[PDB]
Amino acid sequence: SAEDKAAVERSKMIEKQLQKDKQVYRATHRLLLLGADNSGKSTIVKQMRIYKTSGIFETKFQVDKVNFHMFDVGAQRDERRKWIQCFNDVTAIIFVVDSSDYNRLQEALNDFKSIWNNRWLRTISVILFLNKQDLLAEKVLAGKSKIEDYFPEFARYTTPEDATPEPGEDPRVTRAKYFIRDEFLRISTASGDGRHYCYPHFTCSVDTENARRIFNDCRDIIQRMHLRQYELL
Amino acid sequence: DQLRQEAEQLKNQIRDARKACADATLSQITNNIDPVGRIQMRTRRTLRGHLAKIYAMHWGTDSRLLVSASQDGKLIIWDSYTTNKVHAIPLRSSWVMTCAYAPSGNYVACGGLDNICSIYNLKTREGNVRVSRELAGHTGYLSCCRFLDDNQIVTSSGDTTCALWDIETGQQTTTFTGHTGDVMSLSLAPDTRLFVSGACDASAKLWDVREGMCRQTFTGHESDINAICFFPNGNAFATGSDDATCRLFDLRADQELMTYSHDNIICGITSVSFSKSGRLLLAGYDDFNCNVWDALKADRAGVLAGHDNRVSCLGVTDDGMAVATGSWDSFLKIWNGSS
Amino acid sequence: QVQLQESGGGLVQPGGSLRLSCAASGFTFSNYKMNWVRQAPGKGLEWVSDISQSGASISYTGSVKGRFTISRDNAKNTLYLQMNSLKPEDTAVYYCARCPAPFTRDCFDVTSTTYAYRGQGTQVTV
Amino acid sequence: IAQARKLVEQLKMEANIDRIKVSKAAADLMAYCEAHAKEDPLLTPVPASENPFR
Amino acid sequence: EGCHVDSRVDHLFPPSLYIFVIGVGLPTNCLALWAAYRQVQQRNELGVYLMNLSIADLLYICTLPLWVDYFLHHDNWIHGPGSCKLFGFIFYTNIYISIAFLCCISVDRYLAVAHPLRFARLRRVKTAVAVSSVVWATELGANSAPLFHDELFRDRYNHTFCFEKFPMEGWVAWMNLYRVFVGFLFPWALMLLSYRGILRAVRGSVSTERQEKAKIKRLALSLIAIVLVCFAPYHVLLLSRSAIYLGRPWDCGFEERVFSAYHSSLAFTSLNCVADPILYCLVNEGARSDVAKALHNLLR
Ligand SMILES: CC(C)CCC[C@@H](C)[C@H]1CC[C@H]2[C@@H]3CC=C4C[C@@H](O)CC[C@]4(C)[C@H]3CC[C@]12C
Ligand SMILES: CC(C)CCC[C@@H](C)[C@H]1CC[C@H]2[C@@H]3CC=C4C[C@@H](O)CC[C@]4(C)[C@H]3CC[C@]12C
Ligand SMILES: CC(=O)OC[C@@H](O)COP(=O)(O)OCC[N+](C)(C)C
Ligand SMILES: CC(=O)OC[C@@H](O)COP(=O)(O)OCC[N+](C)(C)C
Repeated sequence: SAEDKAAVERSKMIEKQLQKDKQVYRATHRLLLLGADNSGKSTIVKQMRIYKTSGIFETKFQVDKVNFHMFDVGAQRDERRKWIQCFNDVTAIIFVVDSSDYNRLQEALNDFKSIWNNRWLRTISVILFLNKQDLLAEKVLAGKSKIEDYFPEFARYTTPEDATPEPGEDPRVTRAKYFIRDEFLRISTASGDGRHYCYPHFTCSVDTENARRIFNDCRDIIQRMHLRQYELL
Repeated sequence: DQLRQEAEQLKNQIRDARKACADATLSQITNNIDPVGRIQMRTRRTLRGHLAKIYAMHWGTDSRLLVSASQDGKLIIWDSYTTNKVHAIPLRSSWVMTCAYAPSGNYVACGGLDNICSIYNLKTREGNVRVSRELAGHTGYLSCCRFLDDNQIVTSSGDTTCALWDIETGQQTTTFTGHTGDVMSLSLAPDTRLFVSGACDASAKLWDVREGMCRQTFTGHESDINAICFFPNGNAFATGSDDATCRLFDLRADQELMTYSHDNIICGITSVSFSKSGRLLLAGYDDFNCNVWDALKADRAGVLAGHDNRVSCLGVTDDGMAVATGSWDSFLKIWNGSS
Repeated sequence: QVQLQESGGGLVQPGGSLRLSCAASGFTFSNYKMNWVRQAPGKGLEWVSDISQSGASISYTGSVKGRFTISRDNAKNTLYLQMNSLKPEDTAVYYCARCPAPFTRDCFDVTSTTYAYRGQGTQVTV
Repeated sequence: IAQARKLVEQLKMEANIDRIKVSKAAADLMAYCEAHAKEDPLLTPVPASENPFR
Repeated sequence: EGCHVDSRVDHLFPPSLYIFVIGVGLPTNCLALWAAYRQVQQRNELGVYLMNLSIADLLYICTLPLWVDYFLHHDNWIHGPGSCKLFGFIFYTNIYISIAFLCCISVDRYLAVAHPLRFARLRRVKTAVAVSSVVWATELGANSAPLFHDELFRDRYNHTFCFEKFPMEGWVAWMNLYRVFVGFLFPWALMLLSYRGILRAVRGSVSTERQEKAKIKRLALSLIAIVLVCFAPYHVLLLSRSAIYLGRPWDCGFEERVFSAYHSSLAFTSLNCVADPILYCLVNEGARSDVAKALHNLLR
């Protein structure tokens, strides 16, 4: 019966290690980075690093002594309806979309629709990052391309009073940016009742505040699920 | 465009042959067999310790030790008889989706979103579990893996191809192609000469480990196939799909044999496993419940309904003395009958 | 078994009308959301429109919102796409896609390459 | 367009395969089931005395 | 021999109120206990506190019958000193245990909502178990003054008091003052400070609708205000009696004037045992759903 006691001791040690790995595991937040080739999500990784057929890449960073693990799906086929289910428990989904490419601003919108309507993603708040704002601003100012050609409703759309344009920002670029933001928000609010929320942000690839924005979004998400868990809401 | 017409007409010929190979349905012949009745399974044991959702588990030849993979990065080998944790392996990638137990029990395999199959040795000289090999070459995430022996391993990937690898060389001995979709799950035959696989294309394919060619394809499903399992005799297999329907296919018959579905079931099937005798077909569903049906009469015989989340993996011991079910609640549950 | 065959299309001058049909076999047409997608010469698989199971929900792209219309017939288990006021840039191969799983509002991979549940497609020239 | 040739050849190999009637397969499955039912604890609950998971 | 205290409602109001409290609380305090146990099963820390709270309340209920007798027989204890030192001890002290556990719940909610990412160490089940054990030990110790002193007394008039003597002693006066300042006001201030922080954190949230924020504000303010209503009348009377005694202990007239309001204030404090299972449970959709599921399971 001595071997039984040895097995029990081994199980106790394994349980202690498992508990240490549970403190550690609930001490870090997991994020899913999604985007297309047009989106500069790779540049976002190479800029937030400041803090092979691999298949998936991992980027670990820290903000306010809080550790965040981001996973970028690297080598997978265009089909994604299956492995996406692996991320049904991530803290947030950072979706990077090129706002300066109208031809594929509708494919990105369809991808967002799919993500928002997915059964296994109903409880995950999606962090919307409208990347490459400078390209969109220059494209709009040039006037060579018109958003109305791809989204006719842009002609009827008007800038809401809630907008907070940056100083020196042209009315037209603000109108286009907020039109895209409202286009995404329409799908965001089409489905979902207080379970997952969308956070639109005007961001560029070369920016040092993306990590801070992600940290704030995660703080808000954890706060909301604490409100639900602690019976306050 | 002549090749497309040739394919269409030969497919019509195959369908004509298959219907010519259809005299009576399985219900008609099995209408006179005594029904199983009601199968009331009790939760004999509950295994806890996993930090996140279990995705895969597999029993061993000993029918006592079971390996389970969790997406928190842990591969835990539990002793079912005593509930004690025998091994706990920290994985290099957290998003593990499949694991396997070698028949000899000296090695354990796993894989996931990273296109690598990790093989770890359980009988190291130092007594410390160490990774023995990292098979690489797949262009998609690893979905399923099974051991032919301690040196040969069959795996499936999301690149629509399967692969038979020799562990010692660290090279894929054979590559299997023909699926147009993501390969979900593969099942080895009892004699380990042929294996079946389902690849999200409303079809399943049979493959030879020695010849590396596809023998037969079955296309009775309406959606992606998530799980595949062989009949104990090795002559037939069962496939569950997202269409909330299970289907039984006999290799010689070359067509669907029986369909298990019900109106109230409108959710996909995640796992499927036959019993020792093959009379009872066990399937896990996204509705948080496991259903065991009669393999012959096709009527639902029992339901477990003990998990708070979707059932992700289902397995039956080689001796059929217990059933291990792992769901996304971070808990495996061992069920057994009573008398 | 799962087949989605498209019929119709051809060489039509701009400003005409064209009704393309989608015949479906090997599955229950009434329990699946349907989509119409397009691929222009040298371009990717661009999405065009989508219709739900019951037809109470319908969506299009900006380029065809006020031009194309979609419909379904569960009794005949078919899809219909009527194009009016065609434009020269509408020439493409149009495919008729089924969503992966039944009883879902999520259609994730209906535009992916080598998609299993997509039809061969019909050529439209204008 | 080697894909068409490969598909045609694979389906041609599949077509030239000997097949047996559904009745024979069903009879074989039934015979196997009745020839192994008594050895299945799940189908036939054995007494708790010999059940390891008692 | 004492003050000729007398009341025309002490035999009507306290008994009926205690009977109603027992009847409505015992089922609701068992239901809340089950809900808290369920919460702990899901590894939720809060449930632990919600359990202890309920347990304390239950204990209170279990001692009310005897007191219903004490008041139904015109303030006459008839079962001896030990029965007093046990039942009246619970009845005079576990309300402060309940207040302490409400304060713990408020502090935990503040730590969770206002500081979601910073205090994982404190927000654990076993930490809550240790905190609850410490709370129980400290409350039973800081309230053990009466077990060291006589607590049954017979008057020139008919009543045979238990756990009170209106010609009070110095020790009981100081104990009442400590109860007023340490037992009630300090935990209440901590709770109202935790709920203010919770509301402040909620206001900043962008994923919360204005209706949800209004509901949260209503719930927090109701918690604070109902606790105040339950525990203010009795404690203010205690403070006034202690103040007048400490300077003028010979003023028996104050005591004779307050007797009735004192023992109807003491009865009114009992409403907290009913409020707690209704405000920390049965008002949240999840807790109510668990309650209904348990009721259906035990009914079938
Ligand atoms: C000898 C008898 C009368 C002592 C009664 C003490 C009772 C009233 C109190 C004091 C401390 C309390 C325990 C403290 C903390 C916990 C959390 C968990 O572990 C379950 C209940 C449990 C264990 C409490 C149960 C009730 C308890 C034991
Ligand atoms: C014997 C019982 C009935 C006495 C308890 C009465 C309770 C229910 C009363 C007393 C004070 C009242 C609160 C007073 C002020 C507010 C702020 C308001 O924006 C929401 C309602 C709310 C929160 C009231 C709710 C009901 C309340 C808590
Ligand atoms: C939620 C958490 O993290 O735990 C904090 C909690 O322990 C505080 O409890 P206290 O306010 O100190 O109770 C003291 C009462 N007194 C003095 C005996 C009357
Ligand atoms: C028991 C202990 O040591 O912890 C005490 C802690 O809970 C007190 O801090 P709070 O009052 O909760 O926060 C401040 C509230 N606000 C924001 C000013 C309204």
